[PDB]
Amino acid sequence: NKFIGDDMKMTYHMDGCVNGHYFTVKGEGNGKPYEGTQTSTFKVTMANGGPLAFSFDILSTVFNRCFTAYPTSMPDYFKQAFPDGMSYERTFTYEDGGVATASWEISLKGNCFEHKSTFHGVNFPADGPVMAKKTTGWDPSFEKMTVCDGILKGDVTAFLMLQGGGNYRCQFHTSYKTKKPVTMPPNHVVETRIARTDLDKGGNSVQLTEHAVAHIT
Amino acid sequence: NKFIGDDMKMTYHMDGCVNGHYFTVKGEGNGKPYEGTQTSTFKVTMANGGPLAFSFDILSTVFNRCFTAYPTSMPDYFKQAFPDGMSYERTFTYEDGGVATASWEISLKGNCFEHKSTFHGVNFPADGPVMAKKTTGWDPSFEKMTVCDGILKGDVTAFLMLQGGGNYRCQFHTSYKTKKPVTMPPNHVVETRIARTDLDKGGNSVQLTEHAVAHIT
Amino acid sequence: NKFIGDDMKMTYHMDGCVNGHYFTVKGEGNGKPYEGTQTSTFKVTMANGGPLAFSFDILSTVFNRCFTAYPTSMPDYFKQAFPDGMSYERTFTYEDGGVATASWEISLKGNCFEHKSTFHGVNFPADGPVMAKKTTGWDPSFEKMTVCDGILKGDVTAFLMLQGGGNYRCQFHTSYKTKKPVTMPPNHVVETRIARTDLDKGGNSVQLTEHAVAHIT
Amino acid sequence: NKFIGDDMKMTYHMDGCVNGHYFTVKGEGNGKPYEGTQTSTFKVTMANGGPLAFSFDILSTVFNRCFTAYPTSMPDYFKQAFPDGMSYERTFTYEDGGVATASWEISLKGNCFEHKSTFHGVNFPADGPVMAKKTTGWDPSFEKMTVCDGILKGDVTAFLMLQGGGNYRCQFHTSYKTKKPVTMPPNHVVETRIARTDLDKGGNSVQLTEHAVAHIT
Repeated sequence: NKFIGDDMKMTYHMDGCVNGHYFTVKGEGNGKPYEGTQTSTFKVTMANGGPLAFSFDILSTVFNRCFTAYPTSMPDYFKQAFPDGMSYERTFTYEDGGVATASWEISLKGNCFEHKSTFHGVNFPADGPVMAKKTTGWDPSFEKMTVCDGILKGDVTAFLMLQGGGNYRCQFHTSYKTKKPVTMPPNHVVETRIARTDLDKGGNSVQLTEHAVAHIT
Repeated sequence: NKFIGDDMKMTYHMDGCVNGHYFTVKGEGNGKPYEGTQTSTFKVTMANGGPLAFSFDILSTVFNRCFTAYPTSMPDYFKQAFPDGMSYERTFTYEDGGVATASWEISLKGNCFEHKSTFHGVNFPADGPVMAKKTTGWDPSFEKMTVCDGILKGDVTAFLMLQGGGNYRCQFHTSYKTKKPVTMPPNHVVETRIARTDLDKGGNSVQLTEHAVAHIT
Repeated sequence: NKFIGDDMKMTYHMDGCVNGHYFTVKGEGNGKPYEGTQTSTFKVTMANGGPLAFSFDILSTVFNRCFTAYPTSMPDYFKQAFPDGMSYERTFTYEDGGVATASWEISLKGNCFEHKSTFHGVNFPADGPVMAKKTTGWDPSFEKMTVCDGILKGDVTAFLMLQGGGNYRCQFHTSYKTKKPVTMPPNHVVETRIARTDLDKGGNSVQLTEHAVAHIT
Repeated sequence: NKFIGDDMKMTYHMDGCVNGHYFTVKGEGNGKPYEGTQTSTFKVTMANGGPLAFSFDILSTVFNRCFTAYPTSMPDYFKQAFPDGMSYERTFTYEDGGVATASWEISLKGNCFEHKSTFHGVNFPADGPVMAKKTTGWDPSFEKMTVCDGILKGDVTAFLMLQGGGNYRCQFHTSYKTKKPVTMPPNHVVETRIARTDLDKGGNSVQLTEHAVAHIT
């Protein structure tokens, strides 16, 4: 794909609502698609000003499978989708009743990926790890990719690590849709490592770094 | 509650997204809070114009427990919440993988209830009853109300009736929050009947009528 | 149904396993099918002797919809099933990860119903309400009955009440199968009240009383 | 662990019930614990004689993490558990409503592992892949192992491959308990490949081969 180069730029815009708290997020990043790495800086603006009202980790994974190292042989569903574009839909089912739904569109112009998302979370316990910001980040995960009904699906039981050392379970279910038909890959897995680094006390300013590599199973 | 009268008016505004389709909804209605009845007319405007892209039944229940006939003895959690106001958070877990999250705020001025909501649905099968608009409406349901952690929770396994006669299961989980502390009711059930009537072919123009009555259990 | 009389007797046998603890249960009861009431006494024998290792409430609902007051007009799926017999399959999905599956067969000879069941529970938290026997009984519930694929299904979000006053959620999903085809009823609800009374300290000896009435919806 | 040798033998006994169909299973196998491999032959005897009434794949994973290649550095929760023994509890939540619960105990005498299990499945659609025996086997999976409340938990979204090429989703949740306290490992993943080979037309006679390797994450 002559459209996806070795070095890419990214820009993000998110409109969201968690437990009634409205917010918007802006971000900018840089990435190496073939190497499976990317880093970005985000700014969360709560509708009512003030610090981030919940754990940024519920948003991190929403902020691009094109940033995955795929073996040169295997069909790269994500890379093939450009320049037409892709849409993503993800369900997050947390173990304590909290549920978040997120949907986003990724477009590309030149070396720049524009990511526009909508995020909505409800029913998180007022004192749980999400609302109390007790999480540290996602443990490495192996997302199972399967082809289902012409599109690629991703399923994985992920874990958000907690301050004291515990873990908080989240089931992820995602639909990866392409604007145009692409050559489908075989069922596989994507190993991902995502690290979050708060830049300010409130957590409104934050950095994310991710490394992802696909494995033939 | 001298604040809630025998005849009330309602106005609605919804911002939503289902399977990537953005839309907004406006509505107006009239209701009898003590009698447990209400009727309203809505107008859906898809971001990209055109007919309603999915079943309006996924939105109907989002569009006010104040419209419930409660025995005069029993604490009315909803009526007591005004004029301060209330917030609602509902998770809809559909049997075929579709998930919708919705959150809304209800305020009151004089005899008018203003309802502002956000709705987000993802992962609905492209050919399921929701996206193909194959539903007719919700069967009558008995929502179980329980008090949990200072707020009222609602849980119920509901069924969306289908054109050919079948049914499509949906698990509802809702948090009913009041702006100010109110006298809590005992665990109870709310029997509800909601009827949808399309006013136009596309379904963008639609009427809803609902009857709800609380029962001591 | 000349086969189901006004006064019936019941006998029960259950083989079960909960969290690795094997046990058997024997019971005997009396009931009034048309009145929707029944009472029975059970004896639990843990494989390793000793007191009941978990809350009997997880078993109570396993121990006969024939004991439901149905309007004379409405098809009685359960009563019509005899004398041929019926089989039941129920999934119990508890809110804290515990899951129980149960299957049973009911046969009839004269005025006596023989109930043979198998119960299996796993993953209950070692310190949860089930293993610590912190429950008091089920709150009244409204089981939604729907016809699906030639058989009757029952769905309901039930609540087990806890000693201190709290509640523990359980989603029930049941398949009610008849040995022979019967006239199907319309979707309806069954209101049930079940009361448990421990006869001994260990809870191995226990009494159950239930009242159920069907309602056209 | 001088107790677990390079070559081990295995014997199995299972008592089960799926959709009302009672059965028992006997088996014998050989394995290489340090190499992470094992092979066994099983014989299913349906209570009512006749061919296997459902897909053997729902049972395969029930039939020993000791057969996993663990890096010599990392604590091997399973190997350390012997000779005292271990107990397992697994919940299988299938995508089409079928649910199976299974619990088993593994003991060791000399070079022989004795595996005694109980399996119970209910609510599988009469025409689904399980009851119609339309599955071919499990796709390779990465089970996430986490330490929770003194015991090891396993969570994974697995997929049963279907005859025509499709896949059928199953969420697995397992508790791995040891008779005696052992040194806990860090959160990790176990990559497993299990292959089923029917030895007879009915599928009552079947062979299983599995390869598992643990990975530090």
